[PDB]
This record gives sequence, C-alpha cells and structure tokens, in this order.
Amino acid sequence: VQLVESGGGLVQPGGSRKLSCSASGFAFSSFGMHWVRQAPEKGLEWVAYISSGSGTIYYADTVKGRFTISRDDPKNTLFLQMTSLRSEDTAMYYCVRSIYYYGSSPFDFWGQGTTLTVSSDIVMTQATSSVPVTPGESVSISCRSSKSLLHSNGNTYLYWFLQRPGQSPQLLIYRMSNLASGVPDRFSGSGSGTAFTLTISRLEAEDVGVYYCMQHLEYPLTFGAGTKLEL
Amino acid sequence: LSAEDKAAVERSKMIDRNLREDGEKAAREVKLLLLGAGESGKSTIVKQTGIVETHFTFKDLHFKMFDVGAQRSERKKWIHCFEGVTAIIFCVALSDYDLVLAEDEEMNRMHESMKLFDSICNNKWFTDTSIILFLNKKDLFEEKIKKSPLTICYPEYAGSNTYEEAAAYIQCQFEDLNKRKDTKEIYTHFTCSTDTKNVQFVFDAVTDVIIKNNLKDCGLF
Amino acid sequence: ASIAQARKLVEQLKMEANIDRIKVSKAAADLMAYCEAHAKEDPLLTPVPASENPFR
Amino acid sequence: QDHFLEIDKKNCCVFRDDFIVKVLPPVLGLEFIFGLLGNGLALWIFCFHLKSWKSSRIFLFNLAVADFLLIICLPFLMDNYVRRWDWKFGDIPCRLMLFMLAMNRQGSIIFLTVVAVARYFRVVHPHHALNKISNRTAAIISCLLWGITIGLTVHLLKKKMPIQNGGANLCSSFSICHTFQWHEAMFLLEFFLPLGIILFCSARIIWSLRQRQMDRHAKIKRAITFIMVVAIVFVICFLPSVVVRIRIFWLLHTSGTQNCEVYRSVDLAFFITLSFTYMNSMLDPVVYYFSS
Amino acid sequence: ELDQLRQEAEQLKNQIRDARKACADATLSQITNNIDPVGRIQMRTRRTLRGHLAKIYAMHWGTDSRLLVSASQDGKLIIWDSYTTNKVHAIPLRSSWVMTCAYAPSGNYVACGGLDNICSIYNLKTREGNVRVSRELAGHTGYLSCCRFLDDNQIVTSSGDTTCALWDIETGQQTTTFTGHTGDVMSLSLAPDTRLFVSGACDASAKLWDVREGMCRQTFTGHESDINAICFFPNGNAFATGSDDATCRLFDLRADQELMTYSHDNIICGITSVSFSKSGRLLLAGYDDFNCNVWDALKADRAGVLAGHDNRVSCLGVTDDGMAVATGSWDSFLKIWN
Ligand SMILES: O=C(O)c1n[nH]c2c1C[C@H]1C[C@@H]21
Repeated sequence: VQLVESGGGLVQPGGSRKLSCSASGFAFSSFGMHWVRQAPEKGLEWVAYISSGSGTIYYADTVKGRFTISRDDPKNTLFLQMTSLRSEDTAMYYCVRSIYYYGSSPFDFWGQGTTLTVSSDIVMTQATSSVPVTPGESVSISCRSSKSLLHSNGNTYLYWFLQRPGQSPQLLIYRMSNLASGVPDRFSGSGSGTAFTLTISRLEAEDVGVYYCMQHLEYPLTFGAGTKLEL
Repeated sequence: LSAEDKAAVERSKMIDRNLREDGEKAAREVKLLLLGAGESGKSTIVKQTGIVETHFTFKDLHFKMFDVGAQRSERKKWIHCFEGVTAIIFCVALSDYDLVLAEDEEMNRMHESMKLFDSICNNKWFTDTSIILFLNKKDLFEEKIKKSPLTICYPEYAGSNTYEEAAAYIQCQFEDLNKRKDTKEIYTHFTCSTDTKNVQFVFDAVTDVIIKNNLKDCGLF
Repeated sequence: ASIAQARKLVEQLKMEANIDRIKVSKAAADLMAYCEAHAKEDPLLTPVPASENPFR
Repeated sequence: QDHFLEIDKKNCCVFRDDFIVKVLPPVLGLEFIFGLLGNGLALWIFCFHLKSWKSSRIFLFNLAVADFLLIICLPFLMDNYVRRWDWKFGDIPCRLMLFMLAMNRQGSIIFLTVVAVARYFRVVHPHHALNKISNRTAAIISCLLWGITIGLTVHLLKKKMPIQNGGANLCSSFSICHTFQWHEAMFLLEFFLPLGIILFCSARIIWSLRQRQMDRHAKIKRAITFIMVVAIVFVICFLPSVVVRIRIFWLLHTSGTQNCEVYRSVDLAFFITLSFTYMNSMLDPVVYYFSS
Repeated sequence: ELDQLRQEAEQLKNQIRDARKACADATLSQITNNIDPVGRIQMRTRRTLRGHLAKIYAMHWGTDSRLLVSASQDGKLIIWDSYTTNKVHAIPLRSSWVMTCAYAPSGNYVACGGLDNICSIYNLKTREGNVRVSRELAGHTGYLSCCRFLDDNQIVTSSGDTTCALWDIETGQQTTTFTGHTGDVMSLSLAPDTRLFVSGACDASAKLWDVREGMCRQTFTGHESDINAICFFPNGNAFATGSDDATCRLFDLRADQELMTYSHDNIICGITSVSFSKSGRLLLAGYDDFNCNVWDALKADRAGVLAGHDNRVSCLGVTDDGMAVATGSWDSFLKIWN
C-alpha cells in the first residue's frame, strides 16, 4: 500500500526519459496499472494502461508510438519510457493500481506522482467551476456525458475522485452508487443516463479541493474539467 | 462485453493456467497409504493432530506417505478418500505372537492384525490396489520361539521351533487372506532394525504397479 | 464411571418428557397453507419466462 | 505377341492372363465384406461407446479411419479386376483410386509403428512423461503424420488418363519399367524400416518383462502372445510382394528389358501377392479389439 | 442402582413413545389428498463449470445468488461467478483433505476443514488483494463433517467425535460444546432465525439443540442406518433428513415425530445431499447412483429426474431467490440447472 515514483525533472526537446514506479505492501502480480497525467493548471487525462500478466496494453490517441511502458514482476517495478519529448507534456504523472473482478473497486490507491518539465471519444461536461460553501449545508455537483454509460448488463461506469490541496486523489464513489473503503457515509451518488449527481450532506473541514468524474465504458479514459469547492 | 468484463475473463484465464500447471505437477507423484497395529513397526518405517504426511524422495521419484493411525473413529466413513492411492503399506510385528491381551479385550495381537488386514484387503473401494506388507520384528522372534513354542495360537502344526518354517507359515497364512488373487498382489518382505534396503523394495513394488497400470490402460493386459 | 452416565441419560429423558405437543393435523394444515401462500414466488415450480431469467 | 506397351521412355510389359480374373474378384469381395463391417463396428464403438478418449484410443482410431477409407475405395478396384483391365470410370476415378490405395497403405503402416513405439515406451520406460501426454499432443501428432504421408504420396495425383492398350485400359503405377522412379522406394523402405522399429520394440518389451519376473500372471503371457502376433501378421502380410519386386529388379538389372515373355510367371503372381497386403487391413481391428 | 436407573430410563422411553402416539391423529399424506399435483417439471443445464481437477466434496451458495464456493481433492477452494462462468478466486489449502465449506452471509469469509482436524477461516476482502488465513480454530479430536456461519463472529462445527462446537473468531476458544451423541456427527443445519440448529449423526438419530442455552431440546429416531444430510424447511417448523437406507424422512418440530417417508423400490443406493426449494414444495435429493431426484414435498410421488452426471452426486444447493439449483458430483464438473 505504498507506491513511489522517480525519474522526473527538467528536460530538453528531443530527449528520452525513464520514469520508474516502485511498489511495496501488496500483491503486484494480481494488480493492473495505469499512468494518468495532470497538467499544472488543468484537469486529469489518461496516458497508459497495462493489465495483469502483460497481455493487453493500451495507449492514448496522442501518445501512441512515442510512449512505451513495461513492468518487472520479481523486482516489483513499473517503467514508462519517453521518446521525442515535446512541450505539450510538461505535467505531473500518477500511477494507479486497479483490479477487475466481480465486486472489485478499481482506481483504489493513488501514488504521489512526479513532475516533468521541458524547456471519436466520449466528452464529459462539468457544469460549474467554483462553488463557495459553508459548513453544515448540502452540496450537489452535476456531471454530464455525451452518450449513455449504462451498459446492457445493468452496470453503470462512473468513478468520482477528490483532489485535496497538495495531496494525491482518492476514490469516493465507484460505479456511481458504491461507497469506497475508508470514506465516511456522508457522500452519495445518483442519476441516470447522461446525468449524474454527487451529493454531500453535513459538510465538515478537510473537504475543500477539486472533484472529478471519470467514465470507464471504453478507452481512452476521459475525465471532466474540474469542480471546486471553497470556504 | 465491457472493459471490466474482458479483464475478468483474462483473470479467469490466468487462474486456469495456474490450476492446470499445478495439476500437471501434482499428477507425477505416487501415493502410499500406511497402516499398522498402532505402535508396532510404523515408527521404524518412518525413521529412514490428525493425519501426518511424509514427503521423502528417491531416485528421481517423489513419494507421498499418509499415516492415519491417530484417527480413532469410524474408518468406513472416510476410507473412500483414499481410492486413488498407488499402494498400501501394512506393518505387522512378528513378535506379536504370545504377548496376548494387549488390547483391553482378551485376544492376541496377531488375530486383530489379521482382522485389520482382512478388512483392508477385501474392501469394496480397494479392488485394484496392491499391498507391500512388511514384517517388522525379525530378531525378537528368534528369541521368543527359542524360549516359547507356537502354542498360544495356530492349533495346526508350525513344523518346529526354527525361524525358517515359522516365518514361512506366518507369511503363508497372511498371504492367503485375500480373495481376489488376480486383481491384486502382496509382496511379503521381511525387515530388521539394521536393514537399509526397504526403500528399494518399495520402489520395485511401485514400479511394478505402474507397469501393470500402463499395460492395462493401452488395452493389452 | 458407571452411575454418572446413567444419571445424565435419565435426567435428559426426564427433561424431554414434558415437552408440549400438538395435533399432527394442525401441523399438516399449517404446512399446506405455507405451501399455497408462496406459489407465485417459486421459479422452479412454474416456468418463469426467459425475459427475466438470469441464466440464458 | 509384342506385349510391348512403351510409354514415356519406359519399355514396360503389361500382361492380361485368365488366372487374374479367375482368382482375384472372389477374395476381393470377401475382404470387402469382412473389412467394412469390422472396421465400422470399431468406428461406431469408438464414436458412441467410449466415455473418455486417451492417447492410445486416438492412435487406434486413426488406423481404423485409414482402414475404413481402404474398404470404401476398393470397389472400383474389384470392378476393374472384373473386366480384365478395362477401365470405364475415367481419369479422375483412376487417380483417386491410386491415391487412396497408397494413402491407406502408408497410413496403416505408420500407425502400426506408432502403436508399437508407444507400447515400448510404456513397458520399458515406465516413468517417462510420454505416457501422460494430453490428447492435444495426440491430435497434433496424428495431424503431422497425416500431413507427411499425404505430402509424400501426392506425387500420383497428377496421373495421366487411364492408358489404352488396344481396347483395354490400364490404370496402375506398378508396371515393369526400365528406369525406376520415387514410387518403388516408397514400397521398399516402407516395409523395411518399420520392420526394424517393430522388431526392436517387441524384443525389448519381451526382454524387460522376462528379466523383471512378471510372466507369472496369465494376462502378461497373453500380452506377450499378442505382441508376437502383431509382428507375425505384419511380416506375413507385407513380405511376399517385396520379395517378388526384388526378383523383378533382379531380372531387370541382369537380363535387361528385351523380351517380355520371361516375366510371365512373375508379373501375375505379383498382383496376387499385393492382395496379401489388403488382408492386413481386415486383420488390423480384429487383433486390437480382441486384446480387451 | 444401575439396573434401577436403566429400568427407569426404559420406562421413560416408553412414556415418550406413548405420548408421541397420543399426539397423533392422522397422516400428512392423508390430508394432502385433494391438492393438485405439481405434474412433471423439467430442468436443464444452463451452465457447466469445469475448472477442477479432482473430486468435489462441498459447495455453498452465496447470499446474493450469484457466487459459488467449491472444495476439491487438492489445495483448491474455487470461488466462481455463476452468471458469466468466470472464476473469481482460487485459494490454496494447506491440507488436501477437505470435506466441508460454507459462505458467510456477509460475503467476507469462507470456512474450510476436513481430515486435517482444524477449521480454517479465510477472509476475502483485504487491502493486499490476496486471500489470507484469518483463523485456525483447533480443539476437535475427530474429522469435521460440516461447518456453518451464524454471523461474522460465531461459527458452528460438527466433528467425527460425538460433539458439536460453537466457537469465537477473535479468540479461538470453544464458547459452547454440545455432547449428547453416541456416534459420528455427519451433518449440521441452521434455522432461519439463527437460534436453533439440527445435527445428524451416525447412530440414526437427529438432535435439535439450542444455540445459546447449550442443551438439547428434542431427539428424533426412526432411520434404519446413519444419516448424512439434513435440511431445514424455510418455515423453521419441519426438517427432512437423508440416510443410507435409500429413504428420506420429513419430521416436524412441534409434533415431535415423523411425518413423511420418501422411498421407492427401484432406488437402493444411499443419499449424499438433501436440499429444499423456495416455498417448500420440492425436495432435491442427490443419490449415489449418479443421479439427482426431485420429490413433491406434500405427496410422495416423484417428479422429474436431473440425470447429467457421470459419478455420484456429492453436494447440491438452492439459491436464496429460488432461481437455479447447483449440483456438484465426484467427477470434476458441477452443473447449474434451471
Ligand atoms: O494398390 C495399388 O496401389 C495399385 N496400383 N496399381 C494397381 C494397384 C492394384 C492393381 C490394379 C493395379
């Protein structure tokens, strides 16, 4: 339950880089991994996905060919490799663990990530960009999808993440209705096809930051712009 | 199928691969079930809270031995678990004659050992398994038949008071308790405290049973 | 090791002696009523249409 | 009187004797009847009376299939033998008959050899993993063997039309011709080398069963008898044709090819000896369903 | 004196017999003489799961009617998903000899045991993602035949020695021990209200025990030989048991005697598993002649036969929503019928 990153820093165009992730405290061989990028002042966006056993590898539409990601199991390490480094990737990267079976909770734990600086698809809409609030109230946040995310198997695919100031995000609601582990019972989620609402009741401190809604119907992963709450 | 369902399918495939590999590894291991009249000779055969397992190896073959003498319950309700064992080892002490009434009831150890052998080697489940019967007390027997003749049991004649025909009569009387003389065989080996060739005998018996099973499988036996 | 088991058996039988009993017909009628009151919710008794059958 | 049908820079003698029509059709019909019911019964028993499929069953099933193909494809041959070498079915049936016959013979011999080697590895090396291979390996091995026999016998399927001598017609690759081709090696080696494999395996099995002191049980003596029987049947079925062909080659390289009458006694009998080969097919299941 | 005590015990047994006779008026087969028969019912195999490589001993349906657990003749505890046939979990056991399994109603824990003499409690939902050995309960002298979950902290076990135990999970100590049997206890079943439980042993007698008080309430007899499977009615006022006499027997708790006998002349093999259908109109019994029979619970005629197995049926269960019935036999396969 401890993931660390290394290899970031300052680079020049046309170089190559090696980002390393080290895992400790769990069963690596049974957990698939994701790399997700965050711009210095913008929202989240996905980079790459590796499955258990190195069978299925998926890249984003703007990273394919350039990026190459692998993992070594006995040493418990996850490598990402950067080729033809350009000015559009100056951002900070995260590694995310995920397991997929009946009743699983993917995107459970998030590492700290590392910074790198240089020198169609379903679109998710966040209605608001800022909502002042006071303790003791109830807040509803709305997220909209272009196409219905309700699959034919009766399963919905939306994950809510919360990013507090200076801290890696954590899971709040998975599959639009299920509360994560280690999270209070105040949070709730509801909605229907192409309309989703996150409801918080009895607000307290340590609850300011940004909230993100993510789809998981089909690759590549698409997030929202970002909704903030301020005191 | 969605992405999550596909990943679940991949997980199932990986688990199936691991299970098949484990089964293939476990298929190349012959099994011996060890039975004896309590503390008669089992400890010596093992020397070189439920059941206890042993995992010795010899000559590029892995052996697995089960000892179930500590059960002390109804054996007819769990014996069918051992239907697929390669062989059964039976331990009988040759010094069991005289020394009567070891059990609470008044009967010789030898008759109860015979009863156990008859129960095991005529059972419904063990219709095609061989026995590697050992005879454990070889040198106490000499002194016992020197000092005391064979009178407390075997009303028929034992010949005389020498080791040769005494052991011959014991082995003949044990080897004819079985009824299906064609589907199974008994090896009847003798052993002493300083003997160091027991594992070779077990290896030979196991190889013989393996050869017989292979011949029967290919429709030739 | 001889009187204790007999005493335990006799006291257990004494305890089981004074259990109140009912008529068999009443229990049979109760079983019949329970069986009849839950007929519509037994998928195996009557073939459920394949529209909502989880196994297909 | 010439008997000198000469084709493709090969001087060959083709004989039309009365005894061939006199003797061959009845034995061919008897073999046809016996073979088809027995082979099918094994195929049926195999299809609808086997709960599980082990490797040996698959290996015997392949031989059963080859024998079934042979009994399916003989009636054209017996019809041809009726009319004293007067073909009527056409060039396509002629080529089909040749290819089917060669394929049957090669596959039957190959699968006999495979069964023998499997038995050797079971009796002499009891702990080897080869006895525990999965059915997937059985299917792969069967496919590979079918592929090699088909590829090696495909030479004959570009056959020229049934050839006409006078009004009569000859569809046969066994004609006494001066310059040999690849076909004759496929008749000499195919008998010579499996003989070595079978003899080696059977002798080692008997040695390793006698030296181990296992013959006391009656079933083992039955197994020894059957193991000897298989090789005896193979030898007595495939020897006479080979020795006759060796005699043909002897005359060919000693006397030369000038006068066809010298061959009158040896050509005829050759076909009769070849009939012996077909007998092997109708004996293949009879042994292997009698061991139980 | 001992003879006086034995005579008094015999007189008390006769007293129980005459009281039971007095309490009876008619027969359940007599009353249900005007109810329309269920006719013929035909299940079919919707799924077949073939992951195991040895004999299957135990199975148990989850509370969500979607998950299954199965124990084989190896370190093989497999947790399947029934709808889509993918297998969720594979647990390796320390002892290859197992004879029982159970699924907690909370969906968090699984229990295993067998000839190894100790009951292992495994947890499924942990941070590290694997499956760990939560507890190793010890204290029995004979093999475990059945184990069930009362809740996430109470577990009830029946052993080869004539005993039953109710345990504690945090500290592995027998909170309560039941000793009333003379013979190996082979089956154990729990009531819908989790307050009483029935045990079936090798002496042809079924005993009803109180979970909290710790003392027996009733004993039923009548079987010719040992009984191997016991199931509760959904009401909690009746229960049916199966034996090696090729007979099943339905008793009632309040009347304290037998009500029905299910047996036919053609079948002579024993019964290895028994389960009830929702609403209690059907009784599924797995026989030793490679079959699985369905009886009408109100009248003794026989309904359809579930014959799809090549070896003896060793376990069978019915989901909580009554959708499908799952049967596992000695051949590695287990099937789901609807
Ligand atoms: O059996 C064969 O392969 C074969 N080939 N040619 C011929 C035969 C049989 C005889 C008609 C003439």
